[PDB]
Amino acid sequence: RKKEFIMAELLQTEKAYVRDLHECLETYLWEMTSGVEEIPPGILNKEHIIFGNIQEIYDFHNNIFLKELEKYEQLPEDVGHCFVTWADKFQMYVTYCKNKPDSNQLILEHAGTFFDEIQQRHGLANSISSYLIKPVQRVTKYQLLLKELLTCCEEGKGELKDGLEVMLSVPKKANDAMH
Amino acid sequence: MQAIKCVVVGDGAVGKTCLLISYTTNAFPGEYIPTVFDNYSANVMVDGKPVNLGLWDTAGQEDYDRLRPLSYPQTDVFLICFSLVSPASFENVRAKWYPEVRHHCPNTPIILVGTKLDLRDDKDTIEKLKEKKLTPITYPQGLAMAKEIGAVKYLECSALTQRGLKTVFDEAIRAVL
Ligand SMILES: Cc1cc(NC(=O)NCC[C@](O)(c2ccc(C)o2)C(F)(F)F)no1
Repeated sequence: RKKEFIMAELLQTEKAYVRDLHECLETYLWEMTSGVEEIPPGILNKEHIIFGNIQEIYDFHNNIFLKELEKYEQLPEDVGHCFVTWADKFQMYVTYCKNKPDSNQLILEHAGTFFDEIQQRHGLANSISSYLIKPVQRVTKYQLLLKELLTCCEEGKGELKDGLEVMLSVPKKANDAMH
Repeated sequence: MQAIKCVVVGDGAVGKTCLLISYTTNAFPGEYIPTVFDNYSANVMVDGKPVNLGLWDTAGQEDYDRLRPLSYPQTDVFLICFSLVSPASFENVRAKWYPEVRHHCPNTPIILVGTKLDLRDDKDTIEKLKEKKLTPITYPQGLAMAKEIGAVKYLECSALTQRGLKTVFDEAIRAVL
């Protein structure tokens, strides 16, 4: 019963994470790359500093990772292996995390209310800042879900151990990569 | 209409995720305690004047000293939380939470929040602490710690019973108005 609740939250929050990144790319990023609106000279051709590699993280979760998590829905005790299979992909969170300070300063010092304007216009509850913290949140949450599964799965649970290892290694490597 | 970024910090033992879920759903989640609370916002009227309250969880970042501050910039008010039945979580307010919050956000209001108020008078909780030569954290300990860190308020709540819970978030808002 508990292992099924955890796996359900894992898939449900993954869907919302993919929805949230998608929303971020097609509002905040699109308005900058579109050519529909006047871009403050402070941030022009700097979308790369603002959004870092979030496009590539979204492509991972949207093209691969969510499809593969879905496949483990009836196999929660094995889902650790999903994280092992796709370990290399999570290294992009290291890149993303390194760039977040530079992203935040650039938006502070140089964007004035460009993004605030898009938020009002599109009717979004979440600021660009809310969206850009989410990869940092997500990459430190997988380890919590895996730990919860370890409390309610048998010793057919080295197919969690090694997944948890990966998802402890990625945020630690991200954390250790900061200034 | 005034928007407010409120960030919730403190040890895993405080029940950050549970606190926020129980506040926003108006109920202790009881059946299953979800590990995920995504950034939230809702309109609340305080002292008449309505306000948009934004809530960020930090659960999962407890071991990543350089990732935690990524959430801190442009925060309007912090809840620094400890569990009233974890002396260690209470000491970590002093050792860990207040320093990094001051370092990154020197002029931001702090509310000191004691969670798990419902467990302070619980026989099994009291006993399990007594075996480690400890006791729950009492009210004047909160007050003394609040003063030391420059907390604007010290508040005690339970997610389980909802005692003091709505008040925590009312005061976070009032600390910014
Ligand atoms: C945040 C936060 C959490 C909190 N209070 C609690 O979690 N109290 C309950 C802990 C407990 O496990 C539990 C969960 C559900 C039920 C009935 O009991 C126990 F059995 F001990 F009562 N107050 O603030």
